[PDB]
Amino acid sequence: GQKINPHGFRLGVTTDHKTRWYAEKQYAELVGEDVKIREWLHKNLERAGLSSIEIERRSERVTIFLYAARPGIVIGRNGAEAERVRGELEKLTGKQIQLNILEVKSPETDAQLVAQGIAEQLAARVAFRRAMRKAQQSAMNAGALGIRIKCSGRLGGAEMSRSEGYREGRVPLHTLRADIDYGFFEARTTFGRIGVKVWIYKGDVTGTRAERAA
Amino acid sequence: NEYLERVVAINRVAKVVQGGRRFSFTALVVVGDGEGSVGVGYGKAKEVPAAIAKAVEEAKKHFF
Amino acid sequence: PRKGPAPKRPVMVDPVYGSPLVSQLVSKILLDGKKTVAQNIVYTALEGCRAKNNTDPVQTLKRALDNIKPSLEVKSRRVGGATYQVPVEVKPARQTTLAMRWLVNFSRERREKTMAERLMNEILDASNGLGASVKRREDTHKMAEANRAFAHYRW
Amino acid sequence: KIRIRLRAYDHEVIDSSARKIVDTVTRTGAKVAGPVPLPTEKNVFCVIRSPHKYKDSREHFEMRTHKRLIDILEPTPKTVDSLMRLDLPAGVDIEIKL
Amino acid sequence: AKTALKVKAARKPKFGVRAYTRCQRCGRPHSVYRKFGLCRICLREMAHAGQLPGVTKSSW
Amino acid sequence: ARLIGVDLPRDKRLEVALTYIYGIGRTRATETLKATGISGDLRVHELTDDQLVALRDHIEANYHVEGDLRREVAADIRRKIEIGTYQGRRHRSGLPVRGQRTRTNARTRKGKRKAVAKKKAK
Amino acid sequence: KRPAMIAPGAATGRRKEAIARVRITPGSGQWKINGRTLEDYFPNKVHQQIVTEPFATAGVEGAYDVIARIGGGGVTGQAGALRLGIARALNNVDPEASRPALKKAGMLTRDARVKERKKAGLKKARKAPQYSKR
Amino acid sequence: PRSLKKGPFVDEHLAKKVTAQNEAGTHNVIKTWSRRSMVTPDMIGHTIGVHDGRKHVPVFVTESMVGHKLGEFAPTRTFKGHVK
RNA sequence: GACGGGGCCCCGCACAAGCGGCGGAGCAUGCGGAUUAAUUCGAUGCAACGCGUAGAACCUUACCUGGGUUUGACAUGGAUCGGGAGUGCUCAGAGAUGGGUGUGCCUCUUGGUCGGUUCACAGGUGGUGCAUGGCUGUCGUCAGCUCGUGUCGUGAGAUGUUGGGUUAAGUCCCGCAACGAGCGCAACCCUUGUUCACUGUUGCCAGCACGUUAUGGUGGGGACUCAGUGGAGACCGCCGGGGUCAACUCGGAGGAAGGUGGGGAUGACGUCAAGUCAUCAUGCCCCUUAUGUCCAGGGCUUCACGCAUGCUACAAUGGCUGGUACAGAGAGUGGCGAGCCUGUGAGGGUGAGCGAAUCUCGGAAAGCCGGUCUCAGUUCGGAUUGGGGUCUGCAACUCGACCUCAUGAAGUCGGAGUCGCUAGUAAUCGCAGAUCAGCAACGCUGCGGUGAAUACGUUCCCGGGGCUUGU
Ligand SMILES: CON(C)Cc1ccc(O)c2c1C[C@H]1C[C@H]3[C@H](N(C)C)C(O)=C(C(N)=O)C(=O)[C@@]3(O)C(O)=C1C2=O
Ligand SMILES: [Mg+2]
Ligand SMILES: [Mg+2]
Ligand SMILES: [Mg+2]
Ligand SMILES: [Mg+2]
Ligand SMILES: [Mg+2]
Ligand SMILES: [Mg+2]
Ligand SMILES: [Mg+2]
Ligand SMILES: [Mg+2]
Ligand SMILES: [Mg+2]
Ligand SMILES: [Mg+2]
Ligand SMILES: [Mg+2]
Ligand SMILES: [Mg+2]
Ligand SMILES: [Zn+2]
Repeated sequence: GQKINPHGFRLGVTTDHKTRWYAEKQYAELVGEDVKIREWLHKNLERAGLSSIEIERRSERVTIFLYAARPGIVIGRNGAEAERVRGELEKLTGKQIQLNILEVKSPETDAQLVAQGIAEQLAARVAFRRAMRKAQQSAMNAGALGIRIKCSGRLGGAEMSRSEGYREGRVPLHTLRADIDYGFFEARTTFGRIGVKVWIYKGDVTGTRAERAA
Repeated sequence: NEYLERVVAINRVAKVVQGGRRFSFTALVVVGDGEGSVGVGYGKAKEVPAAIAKAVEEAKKHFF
Repeated sequence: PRKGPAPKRPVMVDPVYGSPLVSQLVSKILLDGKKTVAQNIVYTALEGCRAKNNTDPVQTLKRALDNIKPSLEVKSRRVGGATYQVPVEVKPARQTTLAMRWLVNFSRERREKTMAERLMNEILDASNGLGASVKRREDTHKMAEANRAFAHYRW
Repeated sequence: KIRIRLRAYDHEVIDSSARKIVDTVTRTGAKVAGPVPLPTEKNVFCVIRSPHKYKDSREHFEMRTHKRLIDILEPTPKTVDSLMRLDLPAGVDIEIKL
Repeated sequence: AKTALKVKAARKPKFGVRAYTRCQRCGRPHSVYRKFGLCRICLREMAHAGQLPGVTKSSW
Repeated sequence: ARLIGVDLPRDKRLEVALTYIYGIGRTRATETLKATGISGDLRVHELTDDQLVALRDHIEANYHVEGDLRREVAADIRRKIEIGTYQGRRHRSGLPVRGQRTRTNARTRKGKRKAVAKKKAK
Repeated sequence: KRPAMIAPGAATGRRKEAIARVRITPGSGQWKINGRTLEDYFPNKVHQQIVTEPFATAGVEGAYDVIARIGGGGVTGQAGALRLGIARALNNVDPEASRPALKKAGMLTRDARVKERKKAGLKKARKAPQYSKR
Repeated sequence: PRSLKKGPFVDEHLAKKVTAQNEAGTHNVIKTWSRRSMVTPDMIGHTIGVHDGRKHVPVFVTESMVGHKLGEFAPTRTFKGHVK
């Protein structure tokens, strides 16, 4: 209701932009194609689980990094699904797409995949308290310094809306040098949708671009 | 398991604050061996399982 | 304020006449943030003063300020179900401020055409002992004397 | 002689690219004027924070364009080929004025 | 916005003066920036999420 | 009765005494003075009859002034009324004609506020 | 106690978004700011005192020339920047005989008072729109 | 108003209808939605039903109409007064 | 817990001390009401009302009248007949659309692309913000809100988190059945104030050489300024007093800056079923030859009225006029446009230069100086109204800005009441940008110029904080 997006707040300070290209007469159209690419990938690759889509451009050539928990779905069998998604990408944009798919080392520590899993459980009608506790426990088993999960909506299929949350460890949202990964997802239930937000305090980062990306 | 227990009663207690009411759960547990040692535990938490577990672990140290 | 007495900005001196009084006068005229206009008015008034009398314009301004300086003034008090007018002595800085404010306001209220020698006329009249500023000083002193019975409410 | 204009949004990558260019041309001889920083373009966007009826609370954003300039005093066609063939990060562009 | 309105805005508007912008992600017709398309809300959320290069919060 | 139908006020500069005439403004008076070759910074009470009548002749020859222009303006408004344009209808209604807003003030045409009683809340 | 030293020198002055390049040199004490003289560039005695008084509070007096290049700001800000520049020039020329009095007079200090920025929801830096309950 | 060097704007179908009416007899009512058009002498003495939003109100164009738009004579709002 | 016309202790432009306003006048703008075929919808004490609107003549547009359309204006998938689709010119029409006429797939024997007939289906700014997600206001930059374990009590619960001192701060210090931790405070970030190193164009010009007279125009220069990267710098760190002490506090030195240096970003647990189904998303309900959808015209701009936010004023600290200084921050290729010519001017015609530290917007205005007006409802004010125009646009009637000529309204400083502000602030002065063909922008977000008065103080008014007392 009154809290800033952690990623936007720390943008430029500790975290970095997901798109890296420069253009001053086409800026809008490149933004539009980027929006198309991201919407298409999110709508057609829910099963894989998307941490982030990172877009680069050099000269009429687009490069897409897809950070996914299980790239098995993206690659299909011997890269057949990768080739088909690349082909759909040329069909959508009209440019030369170089697509590479990367793992997430700790999916239980990346907040976006954590929200993915919690929303999936809520859609599959798992008790929200049990789901949140499982995600929290898994995050601290991995070794995050602080978890915070909040599920808002018609939790448990009720009529009134609730805002149930869990947290322990430390999550200093106000600290800019604090490396806080933020994820959000929406569980699509037979009763509207539940908003699941996850903050994960990875640790403290210095400068020079977080040690120039460590 | 090793020690047999019953949850006697659970209650939803609340604390009124400026925003509203801060609800909480209280748990009565009775844990015994079935052969002569028994104890009762009272548990306070925000959640039923946490209150029950706190009550059980508090009752363990009250076996007579 | 609650915290305590806020610091006062030091008063500068007039480059021409070398007196903080004229700087305070121009800063009191000082309408709309036009320092140059205000001190053009003030210098014109002081030069008119030295024209009409041989004495120094800064000295005649000082004499006017002493003739308009109030010694005590009454303030509202909320004791009981009726308001009182408690007389309070006036510190030198406060009374200089009051004299300057009254001088400027009554100069603005004078009937003559231009502000410069409306203020000049008011200054000369006050230095002599006449004018609306001196009348207001006398009236405030008179009302303080009338309400002098509440000098024991001072805190 | 031979202008190189570098423009990006991050001064770290600007500086790294300028250092790479100057060290390349130098590795190919060609003494070259130091990277001089041009004033940064500073675009500002103010946006109503809320989606509805809340105008007094707003959010401000900037798009800072950092620009650096390089002069290649020595013609050095070998450096010409090097500067046309090397690779630069995607965020920064290059403008070569012959 | 309505889909018919979005497609009508996308298509050439007979007369030149009759064209307008529309949020290219959102369809919103009000407060659309020429620099990068989008709109008020779309700009705010995408800048926060970091898909707009060079765009960061300003606190000068 | 100094000029055409108006008396120029004494002790006032000619350049504005001319503007005191209906149909004559600041620039019209300035032109008139430059055409007649008469200074504009001298008071009206020093005005010889020859230059006065030269000024009168120039004004009468070049400019619609006083009764003529007033009748022309009234005729224009009456023509709008009788043709029935939107502007004419607004003129008859005594309401702003040049697309001014009428919801809030329109006061210089609607006159003084004749406040009316309205519905009373509970 | 010593009447300082004459000696050439130079410095820079800044005040309220105005830059003052000052070069003080031995001479008669005349002025030339941006080519034009003092009485031309600072046409009125409103704020000639603020730029002349560094010499008055120093041992040297109006027998010591100065050349000023002034940019940015308004007339008063330029005056303040020029005053600070002259004060700094006298400082770094004679940092022992003029330093104590020159600093005590509050002149080897640059006031950071700059126009505060406008803020959203407010008419000016601090002025607020007229509150209207009901 | 419209620039003089661009000439008056007649909506190019009102013009053709009034010209046809002139050729075949100046006796008919010409129904149009062209409030946008400029009255011209060539249509003087005609009757034109100008749309006003919901009905084609007829105006008989006279000599003095010429310097006006067709829509000036077809009021779009009805007021009649507040209260009654 | 909350509240108290209970106490003690506190804090905030909350008063007080001040300065300038609003409420009166004209206009601009939003809204209520009324009106209307429609005056689309949302916002309603603070925290709705120059708010969604960072741009309503068409469009936008969601509304109204009327004219069209029905797998639909737009998606995705199966079949089925196909080769053009898609378009140029013409005709009819307000247009939608319909009729002409020209042009007419690339592979291949089975694709891209479209067609119908269907079939599935689409579409909805239709309902519900008390079904919701998201986002936001708000109390509130307020100093707080809690947890683990222990302990006390049958229990809710308490302790920590009370007390003494201090702080902007639950900031610390002392004691203490508490010992700890977390979210808030602070700091890390941006900007501004000092300085160093590095670099030197499109920036700068101290010393050197010419330049058309002239312009850092020129070779050149790292000095100065600036540009922008990386450092330094402030920490009650030093000195003295107070403070057992201890936190803190006072004074001083050094210093550009001293006790948080100024400003921004940042809004704890939660409250208001607060706003938003109309940005988007979505549960359920509703519409489906219509609540979809296309088009022209109209409306969102109405006007007996009421409120609100502003602008211009009521003049001489001013008006008019000639001359003459000093900015910052920004924008620009369907763009910014210099120069010259033309016009009273808006502008027009030519038209370099610049994708821009280069070129253009460009003039800064207030101010200073000379002249003039002389207290006049005016040489104040510029509303309204009449004439003649310019530009943008398919098109300025409803309903644009601007120029010019004429006209010259109320207004003499505004009732009860009410608002903002503690310093480069208020007050005023101009400038730029977003949206944008144009613009009703006086709005909004920024930018610099000039530049105050006052704060004894907490008694009173409003909001809030700690503890305690009563219910
Ligand atoms: C009417 O339906 N029943 C009776 C209850 C009701 C049911 C469903 C709703 O969705 C709302 C309401 C009550 C209204 C009251 C609104 C009102 N407001 C419009 C001025 C108001 O007085 C305040 C306020 N000052 O705080 C509110 O709370 C308010 O806005 C609000 O939330 C409301 C709702 O939407
Ligand atoms: Mg448009
Ligand atoms: Mg007060
Ligand atoms: Mg008023
Ligand atoms: Mg409405
Ligand atoms: Mg609705
Ligand atoms: Mg509600
Ligand atoms: Mg709500
Ligand atoms: Mg509502
Ligand atoms: Mg903070
Ligand atoms: Mg809906
Ligand atoms: Mg409206
Ligand atoms: Mg303050
Ligand atoms: Zn949008």
